[PDB]
Amino acid sequence: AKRTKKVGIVGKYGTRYGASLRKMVKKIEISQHAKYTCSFCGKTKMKRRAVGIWHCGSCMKTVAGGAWTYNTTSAVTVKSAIRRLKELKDQ
Amino acid sequence: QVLKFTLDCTHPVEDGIMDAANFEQFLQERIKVNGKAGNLGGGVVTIERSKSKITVTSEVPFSKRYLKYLTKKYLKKNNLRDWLRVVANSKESYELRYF
Amino acid sequence: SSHKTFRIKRFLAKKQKQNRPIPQWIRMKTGNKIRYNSKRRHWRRTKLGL
Amino acid sequence: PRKIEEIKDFLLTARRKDAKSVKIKKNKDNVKFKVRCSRYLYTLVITDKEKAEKLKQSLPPGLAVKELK
Amino acid sequence: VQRLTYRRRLSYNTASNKTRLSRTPGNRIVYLYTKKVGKAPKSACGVCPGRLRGVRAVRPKVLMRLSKTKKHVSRAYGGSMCAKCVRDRIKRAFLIEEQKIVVKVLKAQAQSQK
RNA sequence: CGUUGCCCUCGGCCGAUCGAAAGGGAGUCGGGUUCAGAUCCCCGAAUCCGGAGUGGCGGAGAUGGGCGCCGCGAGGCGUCCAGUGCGGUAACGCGACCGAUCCCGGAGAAGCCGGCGGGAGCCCCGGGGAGAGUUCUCUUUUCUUUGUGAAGGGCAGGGCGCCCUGGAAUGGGUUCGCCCCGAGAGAGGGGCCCGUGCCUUGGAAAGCGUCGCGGUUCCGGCGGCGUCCGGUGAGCUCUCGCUGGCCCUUGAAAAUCCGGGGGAGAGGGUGUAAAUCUCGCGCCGGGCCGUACCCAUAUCCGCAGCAGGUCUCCAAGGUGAACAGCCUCUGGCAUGUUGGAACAAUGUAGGUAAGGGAAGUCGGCAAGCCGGAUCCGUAACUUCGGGAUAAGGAUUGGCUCUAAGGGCUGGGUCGGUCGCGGCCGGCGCCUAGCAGCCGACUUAGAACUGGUGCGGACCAGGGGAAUCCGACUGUUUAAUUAAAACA
RNA sequence: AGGGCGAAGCCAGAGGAAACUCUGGUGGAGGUCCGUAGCGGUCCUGACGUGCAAAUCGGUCGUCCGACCUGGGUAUAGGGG
Ligand SMILES: [Mg+2]
Ligand SMILES: [Mg+2]
Ligand SMILES: [Mg+2]
Ligand SMILES: [Mg+2]
Ligand SMILES: [Mg+2]
Ligand SMILES: [Mg+2]
Ligand SMILES: [Mg+2]
Ligand SMILES: [Mg+2]
Ligand SMILES: [Mg+2]
Ligand SMILES: [Mg+2]
Ligand SMILES: [Mg+2]
Ligand SMILES: [Mg+2]
Ligand SMILES: [Mg+2]
Ligand SMILES: [Mg+2]
Ligand SMILES: [Mg+2]
Ligand SMILES: [Mg+2]
Ligand SMILES: [Mg+2]
Ligand SMILES: [Mg+2]
Ligand SMILES: [Mg+2]
Ligand SMILES: [Mg+2]
Ligand SMILES: [Mg+2]
Ligand SMILES: [Mg+2]
Ligand SMILES: [Zn+2]
Repeated sequence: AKRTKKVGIVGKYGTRYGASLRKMVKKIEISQHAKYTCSFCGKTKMKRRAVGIWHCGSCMKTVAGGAWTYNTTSAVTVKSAIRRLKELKDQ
Repeated sequence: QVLKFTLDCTHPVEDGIMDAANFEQFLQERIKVNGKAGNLGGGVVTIERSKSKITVTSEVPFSKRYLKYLTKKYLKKNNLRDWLRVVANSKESYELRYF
Repeated sequence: SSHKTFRIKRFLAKKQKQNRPIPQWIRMKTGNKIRYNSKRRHWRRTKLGL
Repeated sequence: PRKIEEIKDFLLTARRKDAKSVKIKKNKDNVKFKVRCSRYLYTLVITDKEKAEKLKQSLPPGLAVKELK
Repeated sequence: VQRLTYRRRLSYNTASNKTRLSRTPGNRIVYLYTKKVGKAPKSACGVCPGRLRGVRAVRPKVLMRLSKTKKHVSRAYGGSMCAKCVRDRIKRAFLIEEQKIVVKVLKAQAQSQK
């Protein structure tokens, strides 16, 4: 809290849009601009390019992910289920 | 180096309009060196007399067209800048002429 | 305009030829009712079939 | 245009069918030899004066040799 | 100061109407119109973002004029594809075929066993 | 050998066609020339595209190696094979280097915004010249002017997400910001791209500046001299480049052009061939239409030479934050459809007013106050971001000084030997650096000074306390309603 | 144009046993503020009102990186757009 007590990323917006909305945006607004780790090389370069598409700059691995996160929870839970059923079918 | 600039005034003197000795004297007075008017900055520049032709002979850096200025100043003092005109005859030289 | 089609240029040319005033020998013809051209078009007032 | 470096090479270029005017510019300290062709204007810089005077004679059948002034 | 005008009837400053200042032998600043900037070809691999070496990056309708050597490079996949992606293609294509052979061998042993 | 007829063989497309004088789209520039046209005429330098058959010529393909003889030897013949180019560890290179249908790829082909860097044009400064103006006094003066097209070749200067060596924690490298590294950092060596910058061919012959002649004339006449050297930068304009930021916005197609994978074919048989996405040269051609001028306080539209409207490019000095205003050069005008003489009332547009200070009026409408900068100082309230230039204060000129901020280059001196310079060996090793040489510009402080004047013109917020409405930015009745209406 | 405010990220220093927090920088966000060109059109209920003008003029104003301004091309036509 060097410059701001409690706005951070959403200090750009100034007074506008209301407190709740700006608090609500701060979560996403952070995550979406986060640089994640490319589970492919392991550098911290997974960066959202456009909605649902994240690109490693080093790996050059474009990756269909979430709108504001490299992974949605939904996607993750769906992944594991499919893996479980796959194993249940084939044996 | 040896910077040798003539300043010949042949046919204003032959018509008897000005005197070259007085012009030499005026040039020995004025010609400034390093921002000092009198004494030619010591034994630095040297002014010669040959009836009509003046020669200025410097050792230090010395502009040519400073002689044009001072002739123009001298010609104004004598009320000659009207029918007398300074021109570069050749390089290292000026030349007083009529119109 | 300085970017003309050929169609338009030719159109203008004829218009430019039509402007000239009557030849005075016409006045001396036998059954002459014509004194002046009366179809004269000045560019500054009256502005073409366009 | 094209500069040339061998006195022989310019002589060969001058000897072509397509060539014509072989004008010669005494610049002082240089003496060029400009020989026009179909496509290009070949020039050759010959720093020596006596060597240029010698070459002057070595152009062949009755070309223009239109010396420049 | 010498201001200046465009030399063509295109008034608007556009991709087509780009210029540069030049002093002539006549000692007048004049506009010369400038040729667009050509790009080197990018790789056929499609991952390597960097454009290819040893090729004259020039406007494509020029290539026509150019000599073959300018337009490519002496290698397999020359001036189409970056080296790195060739020497990975090579050893990939080799190593793959060695495993295909190993699976063929394991298949043939299984037939002889059964 | 062409040309055609027939037979077989192969062939996806994708919609005929139209649609851009600003999108895409090969290739032209310098000088001259007109009463009026010039990238179009003339001179000179280029260039693309198409053709080029019989192939016009060189060069490449390609002229090896073997064995057998004969010859002192250089070599000559006989006979056997090879020959769709070579160099580099590599990035990749070299003037050419066969090849079809088919396939893959690229280029054409990409938003806006920020920051930083390089290159030019212009400005600036210090000087050289040539011509000027000033000269009562002063002024080595102030003013002008001081050049090199495209296309080639060279070389700086940029950039590289290219390669090789090698192996980095005491982690390093490094940007204004970042950002990069065992998926290979630093360090060394290279490779490629752009090269609009220099040099050079062009090209001094041409241009410009000066002095000077030839000619009653006509005359694009002819000569001299010159066209120099340096330095600066959050400078501005354009541009090339790198690197970020923004998006529930992700920012054109196609014609055209190339590369690669393939390997169906073709070539001649030991001096030559087919082959040149041909290398260098040579020859021939490029039709059609537009091209005057105005482009706007007089060539356009508003009935007109109408204070209206109407898309762009270029863009000097001073002051200054500044493309603000004010004054200036370059260039341009004659005060906007008239003149003269008066200076009454009413006006229109400006100003100023003693004492009071909104008593005026529906209402502070109108005008006035405030205004820049630096330094202090800053409330309630709050969605904690704001409010905020809150409010409220002080300073500001001229002059003469001081201090503080940067770059470049230099020691390998002693001894030897070789030609002030090199090479070797030994000291030295400024390793707290010191010395000389350059150059923008700011900031702070101090003295003195003036009739307290100083952001001296220009530019340039009046504040405060509360209530009502609508969250906000946005939009709206062209021509009486900008709002609380719509969004 | 030119200025103001100075959001994330980044650096250092200081404290903290940790969690992390302070101080100074850097950085340059935004339907952010001032303010030019541009776009507009509040008030003077000013000028004009047989006008310059069948809606103009002057000052004063709003906005000026965004639901921004704007040329050309192209689409929608009358109980229709
Ligand atoms: Mg009209
Ligand atoms: Mg175009
Ligand atoms: Mg190459
Ligand atoms: Mg068409
Ligand atoms: Mg390295
Ligand atoms: Mg014209
Ligand atoms: Mg104009
Ligand atoms: Mg008047
Ligand atoms: Mg008048
Ligand atoms: Mg008028
Ligand atoms: Mg009063
Ligand atoms: Mg009353
Ligand atoms: Mg009252
Ligand atoms: Mg008021
Ligand atoms: Mg307040
Ligand atoms: Mg209430
Ligand atoms: Mg509102
Ligand atoms: Mg209205
Ligand atoms: Mg209104
Ligand atoms: Mg009114
Ligand atoms: Mg009236
Ligand atoms: Mg009038
Ligand atoms: Zn690759």
